[PDB]
Amino acid sequence: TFFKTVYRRYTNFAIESIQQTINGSVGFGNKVSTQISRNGDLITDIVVEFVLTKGGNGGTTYYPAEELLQDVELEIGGQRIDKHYNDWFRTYDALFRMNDDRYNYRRMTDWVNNELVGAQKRFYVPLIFFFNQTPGLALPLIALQYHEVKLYFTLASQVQGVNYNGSSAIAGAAQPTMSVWVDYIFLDTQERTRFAQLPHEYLIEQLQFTGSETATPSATTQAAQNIRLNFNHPTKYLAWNFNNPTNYGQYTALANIPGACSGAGTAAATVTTPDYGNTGTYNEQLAVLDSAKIQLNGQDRFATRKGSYFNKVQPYQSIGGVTPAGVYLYSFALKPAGRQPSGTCNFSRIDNATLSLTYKTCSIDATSPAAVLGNTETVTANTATLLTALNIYAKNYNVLRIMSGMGGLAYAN
Amino acid sequence: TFFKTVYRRYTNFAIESIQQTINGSVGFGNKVSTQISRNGDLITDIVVEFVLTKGGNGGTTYYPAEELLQDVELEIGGQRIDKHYNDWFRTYDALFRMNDDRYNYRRMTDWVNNELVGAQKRFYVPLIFFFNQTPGLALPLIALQYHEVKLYFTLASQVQGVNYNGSSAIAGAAQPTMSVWVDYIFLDTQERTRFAQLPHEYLIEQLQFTGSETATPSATTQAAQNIRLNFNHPTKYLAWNFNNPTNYGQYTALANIPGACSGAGTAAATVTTPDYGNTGTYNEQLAVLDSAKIQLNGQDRFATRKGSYFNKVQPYQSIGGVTPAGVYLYSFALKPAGRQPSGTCNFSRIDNATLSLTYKTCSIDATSPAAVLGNTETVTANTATLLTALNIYAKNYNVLRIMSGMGGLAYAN
Amino acid sequence: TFFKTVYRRYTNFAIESIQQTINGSVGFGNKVSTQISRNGDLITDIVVEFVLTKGGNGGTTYYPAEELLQDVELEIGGQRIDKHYNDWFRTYDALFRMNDDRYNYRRMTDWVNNELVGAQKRFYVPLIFFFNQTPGLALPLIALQYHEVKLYFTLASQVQGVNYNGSSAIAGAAQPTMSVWVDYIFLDTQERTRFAQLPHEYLIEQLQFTGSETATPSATTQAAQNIRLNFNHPTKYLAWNFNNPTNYGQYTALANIPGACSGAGTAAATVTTPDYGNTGTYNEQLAVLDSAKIQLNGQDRFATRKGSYFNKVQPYQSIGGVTPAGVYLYSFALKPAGRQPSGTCNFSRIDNATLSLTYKTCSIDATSPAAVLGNTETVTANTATLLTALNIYAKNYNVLRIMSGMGGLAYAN
Repeated sequence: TFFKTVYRRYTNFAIESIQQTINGSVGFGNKVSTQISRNGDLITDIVVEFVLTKGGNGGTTYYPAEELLQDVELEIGGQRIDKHYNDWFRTYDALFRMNDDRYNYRRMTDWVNNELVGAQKRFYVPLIFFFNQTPGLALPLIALQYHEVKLYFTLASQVQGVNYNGSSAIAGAAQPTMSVWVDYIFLDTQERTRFAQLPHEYLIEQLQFTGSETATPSATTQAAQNIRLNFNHPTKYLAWNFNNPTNYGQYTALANIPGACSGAGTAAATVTTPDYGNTGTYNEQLAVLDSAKIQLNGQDRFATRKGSYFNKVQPYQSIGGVTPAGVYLYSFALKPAGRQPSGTCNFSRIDNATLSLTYKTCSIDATSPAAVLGNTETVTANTATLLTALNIYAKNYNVLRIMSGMGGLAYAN
Repeated sequence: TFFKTVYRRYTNFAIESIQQTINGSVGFGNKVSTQISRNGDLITDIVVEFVLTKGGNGGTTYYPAEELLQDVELEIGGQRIDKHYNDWFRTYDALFRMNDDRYNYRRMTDWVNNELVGAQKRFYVPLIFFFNQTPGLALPLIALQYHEVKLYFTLASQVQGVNYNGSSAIAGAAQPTMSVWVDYIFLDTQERTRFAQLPHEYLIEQLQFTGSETATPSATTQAAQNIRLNFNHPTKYLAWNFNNPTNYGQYTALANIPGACSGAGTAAATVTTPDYGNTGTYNEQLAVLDSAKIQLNGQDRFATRKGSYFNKVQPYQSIGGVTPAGVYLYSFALKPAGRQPSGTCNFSRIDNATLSLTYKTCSIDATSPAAVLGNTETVTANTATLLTALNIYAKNYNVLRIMSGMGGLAYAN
Repeated sequence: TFFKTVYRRYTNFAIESIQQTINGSVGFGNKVSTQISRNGDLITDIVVEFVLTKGGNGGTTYYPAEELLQDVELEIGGQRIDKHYNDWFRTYDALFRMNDDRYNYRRMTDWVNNELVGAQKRFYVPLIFFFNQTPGLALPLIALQYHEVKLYFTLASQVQGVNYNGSSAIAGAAQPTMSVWVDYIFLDTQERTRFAQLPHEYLIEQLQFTGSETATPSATTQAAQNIRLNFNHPTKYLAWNFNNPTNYGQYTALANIPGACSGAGTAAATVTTPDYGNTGTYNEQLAVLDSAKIQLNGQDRFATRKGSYFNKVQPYQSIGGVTPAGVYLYSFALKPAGRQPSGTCNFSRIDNATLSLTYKTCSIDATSPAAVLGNTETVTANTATLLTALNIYAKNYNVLRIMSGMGGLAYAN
């Protein structure tokens, strides 16, 4: 029946977001850390609060608060459970976040109101480890009595529009201010007792990353390249991008098209500098990578598909939102964004895995709007040569076993 | 298995939207009502149809059809079950509605096509009581044989862009036309019989509201204020806003910034009048409230967080969409928008509850774009002094017991 | 409990998108087909890849790749299971797709980056038959050993902005390139065995369509018209539109308003030609149809509601997104977009079904912005006379029984 719902009764509880103590000196390029205080029984969400001051004007910022959090390592009992990166967040956002939620995330990560020089704002960078994504995986502190739960952060040294303008330091730039808040759940005795005495097993996810250098060519392009993928465990999907390390989230070539370069379509237009505030694009014409395929033990896991296939279709068929050009996906799961496992590939059972790539023939004059807006599928702007860093990510499952006051991962890979 | 779904068979039924009889004289500032006719077995959605005629041009309207429905009281058997308000709808929309659905809601509530003077449109204001939100809570008329189900509406007297322009009545303004439609479900004998003989219990939600006056100060601002919260029952969350009663949904200070005031960035720019069509904003810089915390029996339910935390993070962590600046949320539930209860705080078990507030130091020259777009976290436009009304809402659960032809609420608070 | 989720273990499997062989000569106006190759055990998604070259500039294209796929027939064992159309996709998109997903779909179907003449892109048109929408209905090839699974496509002859400009062929226009890819699931022995030996039953959906000619009148308009609806089976909903066959997705009247006609609000403005790139609108003022009701065996299935009710409210109450003006919906289901049946009307049990229509009185001067942006609910632009084709669609359920190596539909209607 659709007209008489029977809601179920749950275990009584309470939530409180409690401030953490940050060990170390907060400031650009500094390594700082935190040992989660043992206030509640379980912990869920974790937010990093940053206070920054703008150094330029409209469109001079691009996810500053996000880039600021260069790395985040989650360690339990001295053991590293997972580690995220600056570029992972950007990629995660481009892939799995969407619509108003995604816009809210940008409001939390940078200036989106045309703010000017001197504007000071509060930023919120929500962590995304296994227990930060589902209360069903809430980390049980009351069960990790002899194990310390720690987070290790590394703050970027240069952040465009805050600290620097291109490669020129900005005078007067204020050192950032940081704060760490953790949400705790307080359980009622019944379940609290159960949590500290019984053994537990959690099916959690981890992030795997490998940075590589891209090829380049034009003219007789159709440059090629094979990357040996050294990943392990049952993997849900693969995500990768090609970015110019110089500019934070630049995953596509800079060009003389609106929102594609500093002062595009204008007399001041360049192609060396991006229109920071609008670094991302949906225009497939500005992304390298003509085709791609994955290979298992020397065999095609599937036939070659253009790079647009992994940017549009793979994301359409699963996680149905919209991904900016330059980010690619290949899912082994039916629902890669769902916590419930739905199809995986066990990499720790594959001797050889490879990502075979074929790039487009640059040759397009990035300074010409008519050349960029009016061209062929297999070519892109000569500016593509700057997309030198190839970042490949794999999201896998693992098992976290917690008993007798301590936890540990079932599989060490 | 993911490749062989077993759909379940349900109880046969039919839906029909049937027109209601409106008792009383329809017109601005009039109280009118309706006794639901006993056509079907259960009732779900309820829509109020309004026909209005524009009195100005582009951007002169702001959710007219919504504001028109000043109050709505749902009464059963002479007993008031719940009562919503003009400002609740605005707040509900800012918080729980999102994306295309939210845009569709605006299409149903006002002119969004740059329409001019004289444009006449059909508006649809969907009610949002417990049975209007889930067919699982469909109100069982066949079980309320001796109880009358009535709705009591109160129409606003002045609606900007329709009836008035600021405080100046608009000549020729047509009285509104109103219609009430209710969706009925017709059940097959099996279940119909079951519905009229067995006792029933419904876990429903109610709205609680308390209007208060705000503080103000600048210069040596950092004005403070504590509000005693008199709420009852297991509560899912708290939502509140500070608005200038003069302008319908103004939850933020007016300023000389695009979309922030009448003719902003222009020679005609003001700061006394809003850019009606664009009353809402995402810019945290224009909202009062620097920090806030809630207190139970003289103790901090949680540490103080800036007002941006309740506007961005609380909504990000639950109900993941995007909320305009000026609306705040503090959830006791994991999923405040879900009908299924997921965490509550029982206010009828708390002797003292308080909302402790600390405002920002206005001091900013609302007439200066460079002052508004380039400032500090703890200050806002001097225009903030107009946000004098503090509206606090609490959404709670209660039990509706229906038997022997009549219904009633389990807890009278 | 909300803090200890028990994920369920599933049947091991793998996915691979494999290219299909296209029988027949690919080219505008050609009929081509495909016999699905028997590579895997089950098949899910199916994508048609098209490579087209632009013939004009910004706003000269409107879902080209979508229109290109004029018809698609799914046949099993010589039997036609379902058949979709060009206009069904447009209507499906307007109704059930939404937000970022819907924008991604447009990226897959046409140029959205202001591309110019000569721009060549890769398009992806995802099929939407029963097994293309849910892996739970994956078509079991291993169980259809003696039945051929075939797809029959018909390519449009003229596609605005690619092949033609209005009715003028474009010289040099390249013939399209087409590719068909099917996703297969490879099952492990356990379940594979089970799939090829046990009888199966699938509750699937089909599309029903009937094209009719519209009435027209103005002045003493309020023209009327009744259409005998010849549909069959348990039907989830009805969807219909009035379009000018000349222009692909024109569901509304052309007018001298931004995005409503070629060069609107300009000296070059027309009203004979649409602003192709922006053919759709949300402005109810440009849609015909003043009111409507459905009738069963000579009786009102429900009271008459304005056309805006079926365009805004019906879609708001179910499938909550936003539908462009000109597309209408009347659902018999609680959740028409959900695969799980939730309310249906059995048309093969109704001797007479009728759609009663009443059009608006055109009379509005489509060339006048002040006339279009400032008018009454019961009138529209005189241009409405061009919306001559009435397309009515009904989505129903049926049963696909598969055993002994062959499949067939339970009900032949």
